[PDB]
Amino acid sequence: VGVLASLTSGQMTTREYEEAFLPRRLKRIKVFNTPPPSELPAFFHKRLDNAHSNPRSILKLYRQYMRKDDYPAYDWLVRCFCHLGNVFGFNSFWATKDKQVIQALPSFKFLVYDLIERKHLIEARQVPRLLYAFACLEYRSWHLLPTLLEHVEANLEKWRTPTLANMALTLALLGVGDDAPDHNQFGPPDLLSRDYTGLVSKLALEVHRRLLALQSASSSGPRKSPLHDSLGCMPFDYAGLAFALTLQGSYDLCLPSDETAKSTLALFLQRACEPLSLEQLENSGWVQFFLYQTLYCVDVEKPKREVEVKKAVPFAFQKHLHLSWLDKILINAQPQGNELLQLDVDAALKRLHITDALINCSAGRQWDEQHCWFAGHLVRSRNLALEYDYLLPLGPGRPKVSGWLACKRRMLKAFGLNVATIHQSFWSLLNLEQKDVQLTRLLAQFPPVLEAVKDEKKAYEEDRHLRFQRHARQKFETWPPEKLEI
Amino acid sequence: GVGGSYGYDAFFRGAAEVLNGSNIQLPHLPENEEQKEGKVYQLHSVRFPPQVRRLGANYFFRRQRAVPLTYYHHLVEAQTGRGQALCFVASANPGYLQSKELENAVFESTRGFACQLILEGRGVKAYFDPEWPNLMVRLGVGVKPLALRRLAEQYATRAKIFVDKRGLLLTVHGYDKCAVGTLAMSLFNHLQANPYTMKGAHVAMHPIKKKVT
Amino acid sequence: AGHKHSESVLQQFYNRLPVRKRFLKAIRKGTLIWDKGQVKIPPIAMQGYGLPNKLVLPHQKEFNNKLPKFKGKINQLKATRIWFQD
Amino acid sequence: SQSYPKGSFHEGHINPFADVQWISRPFMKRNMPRDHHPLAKQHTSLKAVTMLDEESGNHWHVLDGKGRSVGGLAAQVVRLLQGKHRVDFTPRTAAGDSVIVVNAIHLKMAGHTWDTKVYKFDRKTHPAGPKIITAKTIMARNPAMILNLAVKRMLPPNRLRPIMYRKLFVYAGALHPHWQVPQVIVPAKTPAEVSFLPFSVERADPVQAAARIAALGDRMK
Amino acid sequence: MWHRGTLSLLCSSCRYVVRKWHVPILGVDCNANPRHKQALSVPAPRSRGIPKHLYPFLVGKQYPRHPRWRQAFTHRSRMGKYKPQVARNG
Amino acid sequence: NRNPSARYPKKGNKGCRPVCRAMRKIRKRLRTGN
RNA sequence: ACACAGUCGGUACGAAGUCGACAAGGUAGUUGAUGG
RNA sequence: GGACUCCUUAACUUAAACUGAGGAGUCAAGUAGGUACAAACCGUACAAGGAUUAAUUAUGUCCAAAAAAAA
RNA sequence: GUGUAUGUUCGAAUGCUACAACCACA
RNA sequence: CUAAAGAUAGCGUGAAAGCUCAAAAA
RNA sequence: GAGAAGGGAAA
RNA sequence: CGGCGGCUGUUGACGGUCCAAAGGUAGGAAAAUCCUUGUCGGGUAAUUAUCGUCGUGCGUGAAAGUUGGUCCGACUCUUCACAUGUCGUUUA
RNA sequence: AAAGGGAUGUUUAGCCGGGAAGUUAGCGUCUAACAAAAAAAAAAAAA
RNA sequence: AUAUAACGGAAGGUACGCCGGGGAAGGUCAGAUAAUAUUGGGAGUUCUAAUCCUCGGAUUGUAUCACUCCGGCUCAUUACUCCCUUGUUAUUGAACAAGAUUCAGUUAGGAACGAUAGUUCACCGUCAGAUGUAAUACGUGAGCUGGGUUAAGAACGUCUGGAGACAGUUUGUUCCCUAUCUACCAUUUAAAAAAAAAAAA
RNA sequence: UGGAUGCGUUAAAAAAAAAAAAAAAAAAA
RNA sequence: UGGUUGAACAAAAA
Ligand SMILES: [Zn+2]
Repeated sequence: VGVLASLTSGQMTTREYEEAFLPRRLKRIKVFNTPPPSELPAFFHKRLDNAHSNPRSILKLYRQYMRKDDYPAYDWLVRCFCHLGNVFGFNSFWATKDKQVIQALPSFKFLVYDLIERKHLIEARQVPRLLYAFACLEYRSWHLLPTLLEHVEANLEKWRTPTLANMALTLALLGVGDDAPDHNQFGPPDLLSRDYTGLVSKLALEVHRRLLALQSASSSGPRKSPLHDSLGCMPFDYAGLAFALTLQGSYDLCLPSDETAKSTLALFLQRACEPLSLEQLENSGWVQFFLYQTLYCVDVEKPKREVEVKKAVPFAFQKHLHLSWLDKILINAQPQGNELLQLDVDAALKRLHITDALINCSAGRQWDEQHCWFAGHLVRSRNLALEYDYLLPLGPGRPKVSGWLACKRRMLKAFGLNVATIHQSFWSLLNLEQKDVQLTRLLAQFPPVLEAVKDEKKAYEEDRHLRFQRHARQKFETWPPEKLEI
Repeated sequence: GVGGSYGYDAFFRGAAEVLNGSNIQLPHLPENEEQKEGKVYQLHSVRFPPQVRRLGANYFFRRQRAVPLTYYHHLVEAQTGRGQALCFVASANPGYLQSKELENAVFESTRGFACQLILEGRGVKAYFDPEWPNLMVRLGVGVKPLALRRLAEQYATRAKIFVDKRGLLLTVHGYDKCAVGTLAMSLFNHLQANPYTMKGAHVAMHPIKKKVT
Repeated sequence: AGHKHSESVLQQFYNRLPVRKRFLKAIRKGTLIWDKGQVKIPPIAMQGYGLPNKLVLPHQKEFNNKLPKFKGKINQLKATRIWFQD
Repeated sequence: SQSYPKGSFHEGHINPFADVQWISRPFMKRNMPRDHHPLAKQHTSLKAVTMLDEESGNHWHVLDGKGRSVGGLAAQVVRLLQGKHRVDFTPRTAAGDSVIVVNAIHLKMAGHTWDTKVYKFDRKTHPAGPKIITAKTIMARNPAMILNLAVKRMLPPNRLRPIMYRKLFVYAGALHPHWQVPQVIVPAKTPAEVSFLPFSVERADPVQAAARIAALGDRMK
Repeated sequence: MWHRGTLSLLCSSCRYVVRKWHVPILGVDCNANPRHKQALSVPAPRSRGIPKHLYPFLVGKQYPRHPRWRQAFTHRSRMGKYKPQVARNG
Repeated sequence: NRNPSARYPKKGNKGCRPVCRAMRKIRKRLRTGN
């Protein structure tokens, strides 16, 4: 018991007693005076080196640096952004809602503004870090993207092969650099930037060029580990390259140097599967999802090089992935938690009384025993699938979906469903009534094409005619009663 | 009041009675196995029946929880795993996947819930006069029967009461757990056995203790 | 008040409260308390558990806060004994 | 024999460890006010309307009481009734405007006040003391009194209090009956159009769509 | 029911509960022994209480609010009747 | 107990009143009990 | 008079006229500030 | 051969605006302010007299009642 | 689970009236 | 299956029987 | 947010 | 005018011892003395009243008079009777 | 400056206590708590 | 040498009283003590909590004991699940019947008379089968009585030498006020049915 | 040809009831 | 969460 007998018995004084006889607004004595820092960069660099896990702490560091200086060190800003992204980097247990909250926070916007203001200070050695942070936070910044992409295209021959692979995967995830023309320009309509069509394809072709050059200039230098190849790439890098090619639908890609050229996707799959056994595959992780998704999308879209792409992967690997798909792979690979736009549209649908809208509902071909994709909402009586695009637009009023949702769109097309995509950059501008009106107009274009399946709670219908007259008084018909009426 | 003025015990005595426990004669042992290990958490996943889809965003994505509760619906068209409709429910906290609401969602639409009351004694019998819902229960030889059609009317279309051939077992079945429990507990409150004579009803696995004068 | 010419300050404070006479009876008996305009259940002292910090002296607050804390509901409470802190 | 009435804590959870130990309401869950089902979603609230009449000098305020705290609304109403918002305020007259408050049935009191609160009315030389009436009883008989009794005792106790009191009009429902004063609850208007499409649409191939519809048709029905 | 000023778990099957009586009341429920069913309904009357703003003048050593200075201040040079008798060289 | 001496001071009295007992009684109890 | 019955303050003319009076009016000596 | 508050004490039932001591502060013999309301607590650049200027005392800043929450 | 209904007390005392001991299982 | 099991911690019987807990496994 | 223990009633 | 015992052995006829002028006798006696309503008896459904009685307790007490017979008193009390508005309880 | 009876005049105490009292009265004389610029314990020393 | 040791130096009564001056059932305190639970102990076949007795501490509280001019009648007002009546089905050492201990109200209707006695509280008797308790200046005497009790007379016992006296006992002994205000119960034509109210310039 | 009273007779139900004394969009009589 | 609710209960939660 902390009673402090010294105080309670009347031997010592209390701070409150002493201060009750002083002016109310005296200044507390600074017990310890230590010299304040002269250079802020090193101080905040040390603090950031200490902080890696709490986005609250990272943002507090940035806010304090902003309060102290109006032009914090650009390298420190880049490091802070990278740490914030790594907090959400691809293996965490965060929901997408947490990333959306961070994006909405004003401090995050101030950090992005500070980055944009001096974007000319970005060196070539920080572009992969920023692209990784963008992919992790699912925040596609069209202000900064042109400069980063210019750096990437300029340093094409100087990047490391695994860096090329990771950059291609991140760009495909963000939905940039695809093969569709007139869809890879940044800026407002009056001031449009360069067209970045085929950037991921050029990255993949550079990787293919290096791999072919290995055949001519092979070497037996030390490898970082058993899973690393001569170029320093692990199976994850090749699997991610294949996944990005699948996301952009560049199945028929090949290095133009030769007519008899093997598929680049086939090469990537082969070199991803070469150093892996079945026991290792069971624990590889994202590699399983990437490989099975590549095979499944290739089968669904039946491209020209489907046979070669399938022959790339070992049959034992295919069998293991097929039999283990529903155990952990898809559940661990799909986005976790909640999406705010999904919740908003779900509330709108409930208001409109669409009772057959299934959240995160999968669809597939008539003869597939397993489904590899999930729609944000599946209106199943109308053959409709509602998808949600919460990314930033390429410019004011120029939205675009991510590679994930583009591949899902193609898959749903192949399956035979109609696809309606809600773009948040437009949706957020509306209010409740306008949202309801526009959703009603959307549903008007897809009238009920089938009857809706009910999920009714079971009941004893045969008793529907029974009447409970609460407040019906007890009747005393006879004395003595022959029956004790309740 | 509290928050603006100290109590006499907290002021003069420092609330020592809070720590003046003896620590023996406990009704339970303390939890000594925690050890503050800081164990490795994992992403647990369960494949619930597709009827779990009845619980939508209001339950899965709109409730406030410490960690995310991921939900997905796999709707495809002896058991082999692949080729059936089900619901993936995942989280980093296994306690979420043991919620009774998830099982209630399925049971409400598939099979419901049931309870049993057991009657004992001489001249104790439950029957219908002449059919459902004219449930009657007599609790002795000279005892007039109890009319219970009102409870059947109360819980019509969601619960039913079945009687045994011997008129000694009353099974309450239904499709809402709370309603079934309330119906059964009214019936039990109202047919409860007298411990000195033992004539009456008792809830299954909860026998009444016989008393002696 | 009334036929009681002079009463205690605490009794007068209870008499002036603007609540139903039965909630006021609970307050008099100690099963309820009046606090900042509201009638509430009194704070619960749980043997072996730290009290809410508001109830302890400023110098005792740190020691009280270092004690074990109960963050469950009344059903989960395993404390051997409990009573209203006063 | 008689016993205590059923309060709000007889119809929900009780958490003695929380500051808000139980949710309290003016009525039971089944007795709370609601809009008639077919006559709903036809009205919207501007929440506050002001009418200026420079000729007579008698100005009007019309306020929506839906979702507001009794005391929080009463303080603002007292300010308006006194006229302390006016640069020509004078303590010796009812220098404020006239006030109409609607939706008094939907006023809120935080905590356990709905279950605990009582109101006293003095009775001269009465051996049983003042007449005490329950807050729930007042809410059932005349919801306007809940706001009126707070405003009256927030007004100064001088001889001008009855005048400002008389200049106040409170109503339980959404609409007031004053002939020449605008309403705050008004008919709803269609949402304004917009110049952008919030959604994009892509159509499945007709043959595949036909195949899928045919396949689903038998499985469903 | 056992009406108490304090509640305690008497066996492994006792548990704490809230009852919706005339008011909310704390209690103990037990499946095993009916005599273990308790209700915290008759505690001793609550204390008057000590306001928190009186703590500085209640707790700790308290020294006189008005100092004792006059006796030490006394001297003949400040008194008209006695100043003449004061001697600086005698 | 009763008002003329049992009444506590209030903010603005600095813990003293002309005929008050409560403060000195509390201090004595804290010092040497009762 | 609410008042040991006092004390300090205490209403701000006319247009109540009219053959009136920068940018717009759809001509009212009417009007300019305000999209989620 | 005064009163009350404070500090230290003897007597008292570690009681009393109880009784009795040693020192400071107010009242007594000092208004107007705060402390809800008839001395003793807080505060005063304490009241010769007049006036429609000003000040961070105690102490306040939802209303009775003067006093902050742009974009 | 098992020597074991351990010894003494007790008309008895078999883990659970009360005391002693509190050993024992490849 | 492994491993663990108080000359007994809570029930129960006139005495026995019977259930639980401790321990170990999962 | 306080003997907020003058009245109203506020986070 | 005034006064008229104490501590002890055998319930003590009968002794011991101290003191004194004498150690309160006869007769009243729970009294205008003592006292919350002493024991027993009459009166009552029930008797802190009253009468008789015991001499149990406190005691009183002999012309500063003790105990009695009859009659008496605008004296203080107990009991029976009477028609009764004293009363349940009031009305014309 | 004697004795007895009757008249006249005066007084018949302080302190604590309803009061009776009990005790007490010149001089000397035993029983004492206040705090850290009483702790190098804001100040000093050293640097 | 002397008395001042009361050491700055010893008759009493007054209830027949008189004059001048001044006033103790409360307000307050909380020791015993009252309420609530709680701790220890002792009872209850077995059992610390069905129930009973007692001890310590805690909080709350003031029925009883330790600043004026008794009792009864009449009329009452307020508190306390409180004496009878309620909670089918709290607990019970609850078969039933008669009961016990608490907790609980939108507080609903009710609880008769006497002997001795100045009495209150009590004892005894009848009826009934429903001890009630406390406060309101131990409610109420400008509303009543005056039995006790606290003046002048007088007597017994007892104390002194006495006058006289006794928190000993007795008998006798003038109980005022025409209601101004507050309160309450009754009570009250109205715009006019008294008089007057004369402008505009 | 009657009156009052209880020692006579009846009721013990209604309380949003029995009943009342101020119709009130009249904001400077 | 359920008019389920005089001293009685069911569902969910951690
Ligand atoms: Zn138990």
